[PDB]
Amino acid sequence: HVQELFVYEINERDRGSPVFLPFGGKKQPGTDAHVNSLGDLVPFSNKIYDGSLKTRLGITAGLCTLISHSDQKNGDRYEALYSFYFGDYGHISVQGPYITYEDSYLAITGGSGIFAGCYGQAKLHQIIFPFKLFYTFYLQGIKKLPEALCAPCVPPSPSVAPADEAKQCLPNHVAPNFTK
Amino acid sequence: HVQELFVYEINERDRGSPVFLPFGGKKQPGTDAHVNSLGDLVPFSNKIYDGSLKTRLGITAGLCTLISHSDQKNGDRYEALYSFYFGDYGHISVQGPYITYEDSYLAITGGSGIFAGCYGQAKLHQIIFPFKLFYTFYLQGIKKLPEALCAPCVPPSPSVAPADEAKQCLPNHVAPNFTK
Amino acid sequence: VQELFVYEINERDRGSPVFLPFGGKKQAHVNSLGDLVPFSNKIYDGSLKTRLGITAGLCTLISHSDQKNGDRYEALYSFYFGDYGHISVQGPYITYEDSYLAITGGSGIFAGCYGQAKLHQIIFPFKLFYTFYLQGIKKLPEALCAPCVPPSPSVAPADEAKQCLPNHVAPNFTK
Repeated sequence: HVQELFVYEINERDRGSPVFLPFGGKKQPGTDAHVNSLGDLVPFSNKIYDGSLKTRLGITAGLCTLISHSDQKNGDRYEALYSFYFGDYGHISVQGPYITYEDSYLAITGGSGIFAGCYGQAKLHQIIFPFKLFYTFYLQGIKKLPEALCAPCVPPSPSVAPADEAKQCLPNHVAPNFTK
Repeated sequence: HVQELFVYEINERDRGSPVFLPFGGKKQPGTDAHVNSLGDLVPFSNKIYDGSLKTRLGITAGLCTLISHSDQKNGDRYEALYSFYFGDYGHISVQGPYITYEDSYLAITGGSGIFAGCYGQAKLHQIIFPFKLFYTFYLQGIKKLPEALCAPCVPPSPSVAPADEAKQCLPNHVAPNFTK
Repeated sequence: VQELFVYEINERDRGSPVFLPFGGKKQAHVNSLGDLVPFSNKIYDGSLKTRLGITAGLCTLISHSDQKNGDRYEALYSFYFGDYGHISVQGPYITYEDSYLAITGGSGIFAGCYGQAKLHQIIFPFKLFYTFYLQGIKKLPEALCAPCVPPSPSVAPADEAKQCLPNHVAPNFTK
């Protein structure tokens, strides 16, 4: 069956991320300003927390390929490949659409550890692009998730933040060997 | 068990695709023309149509990494990561080889929507290098495909083309909220 | 689960890796988020008697550790086994320690595969050893399941495998 796993992803401005590479080369008439376009590439890596926001789990890491810019929607479509690292729990890998202005569903391409053999889809919700994102992994194919990953979930909103003890990576507020 | 899904991918020359990034840095001794080589990168996005060429479904989007060029075979091996978007039906993601001079089989790494939990392999058949391709997805793990995606298939040949009404994206010739 | 052992060797003859210093950091280059590394190496079976094919893909550098003297990458690549098919993987490559990659699928005899693969560094940066814990596929051919050479720094392909001679190559091994 499906097990839902909720994850908060936060850019805390402390990992030199993201790196925007303007390889699409598109320029705005009259100003010659860069215009986001197919081919711009964006390596990134943020921090992740559990749904209760009380536990630092690890990081995301991967690469987004910019596909198109929408002036009307004021944002961009990307094609993304990245992983979520949960310390000793293992990792989940995803592939698919990352849209700056709306929610999307990514493929869960697999994982390791407690996630070995996982499959299904994951909902990406932009809370406040690009600093705060919320995921619902609809995980299939694995054993029952540990209770630590299934605490009551904080409902997402732009003001949400990790607990101080999770931001500080203190005991009781980190995944085992959480990914740094 | 296995359901076959046929898809036509066409570069209609209207999306600024592909973007060839010559990062392998190689040139032809004695002419200085670019020589395709490991590390050239190619972001891309084309249109996709159903097997009957009567319906615009959405787009492909992703990134190819050039691996090697063969003078003998007159072509290149790429390692490809991309997705197929079918509007409200969802998406399929793939990973694996794109060889410019012969058919190959990609891994189906998963999907969303009606394709959530899918797996298997997809045959890539080049019809006309580089602008027309035909895929056979050998899909496992999902519900019976909607008959709209299973219309009788137009046989692949160099001259095939989307129906005018599909090319023009008229209502009745597009997937539900087809991906633009 | 079916175990499949694979040796990956950079024999320095494929112009690989190609290091693209797009992270932009300097000390002299400093490895940093956003450096990109296209690569392709040769692969051999666990017995080191057979050339199977190649790996091919792209790594994104995520972070450099001064303390551990190494880097974390996020990797996307495939393993090509000639006519047997391919396996695709996604996940971490850490230059200074073992990791587990997702097996994202495959083709041929590996069509529909899933599970995880352990990446073990033999000697940095030229030799790696993989254990694929393959699920979802039929019994692997005996040729891919020969007694494995235990990993150690001094291992290397049989000379006849390095030379791609008859009896030491996969069917239409990937070049």
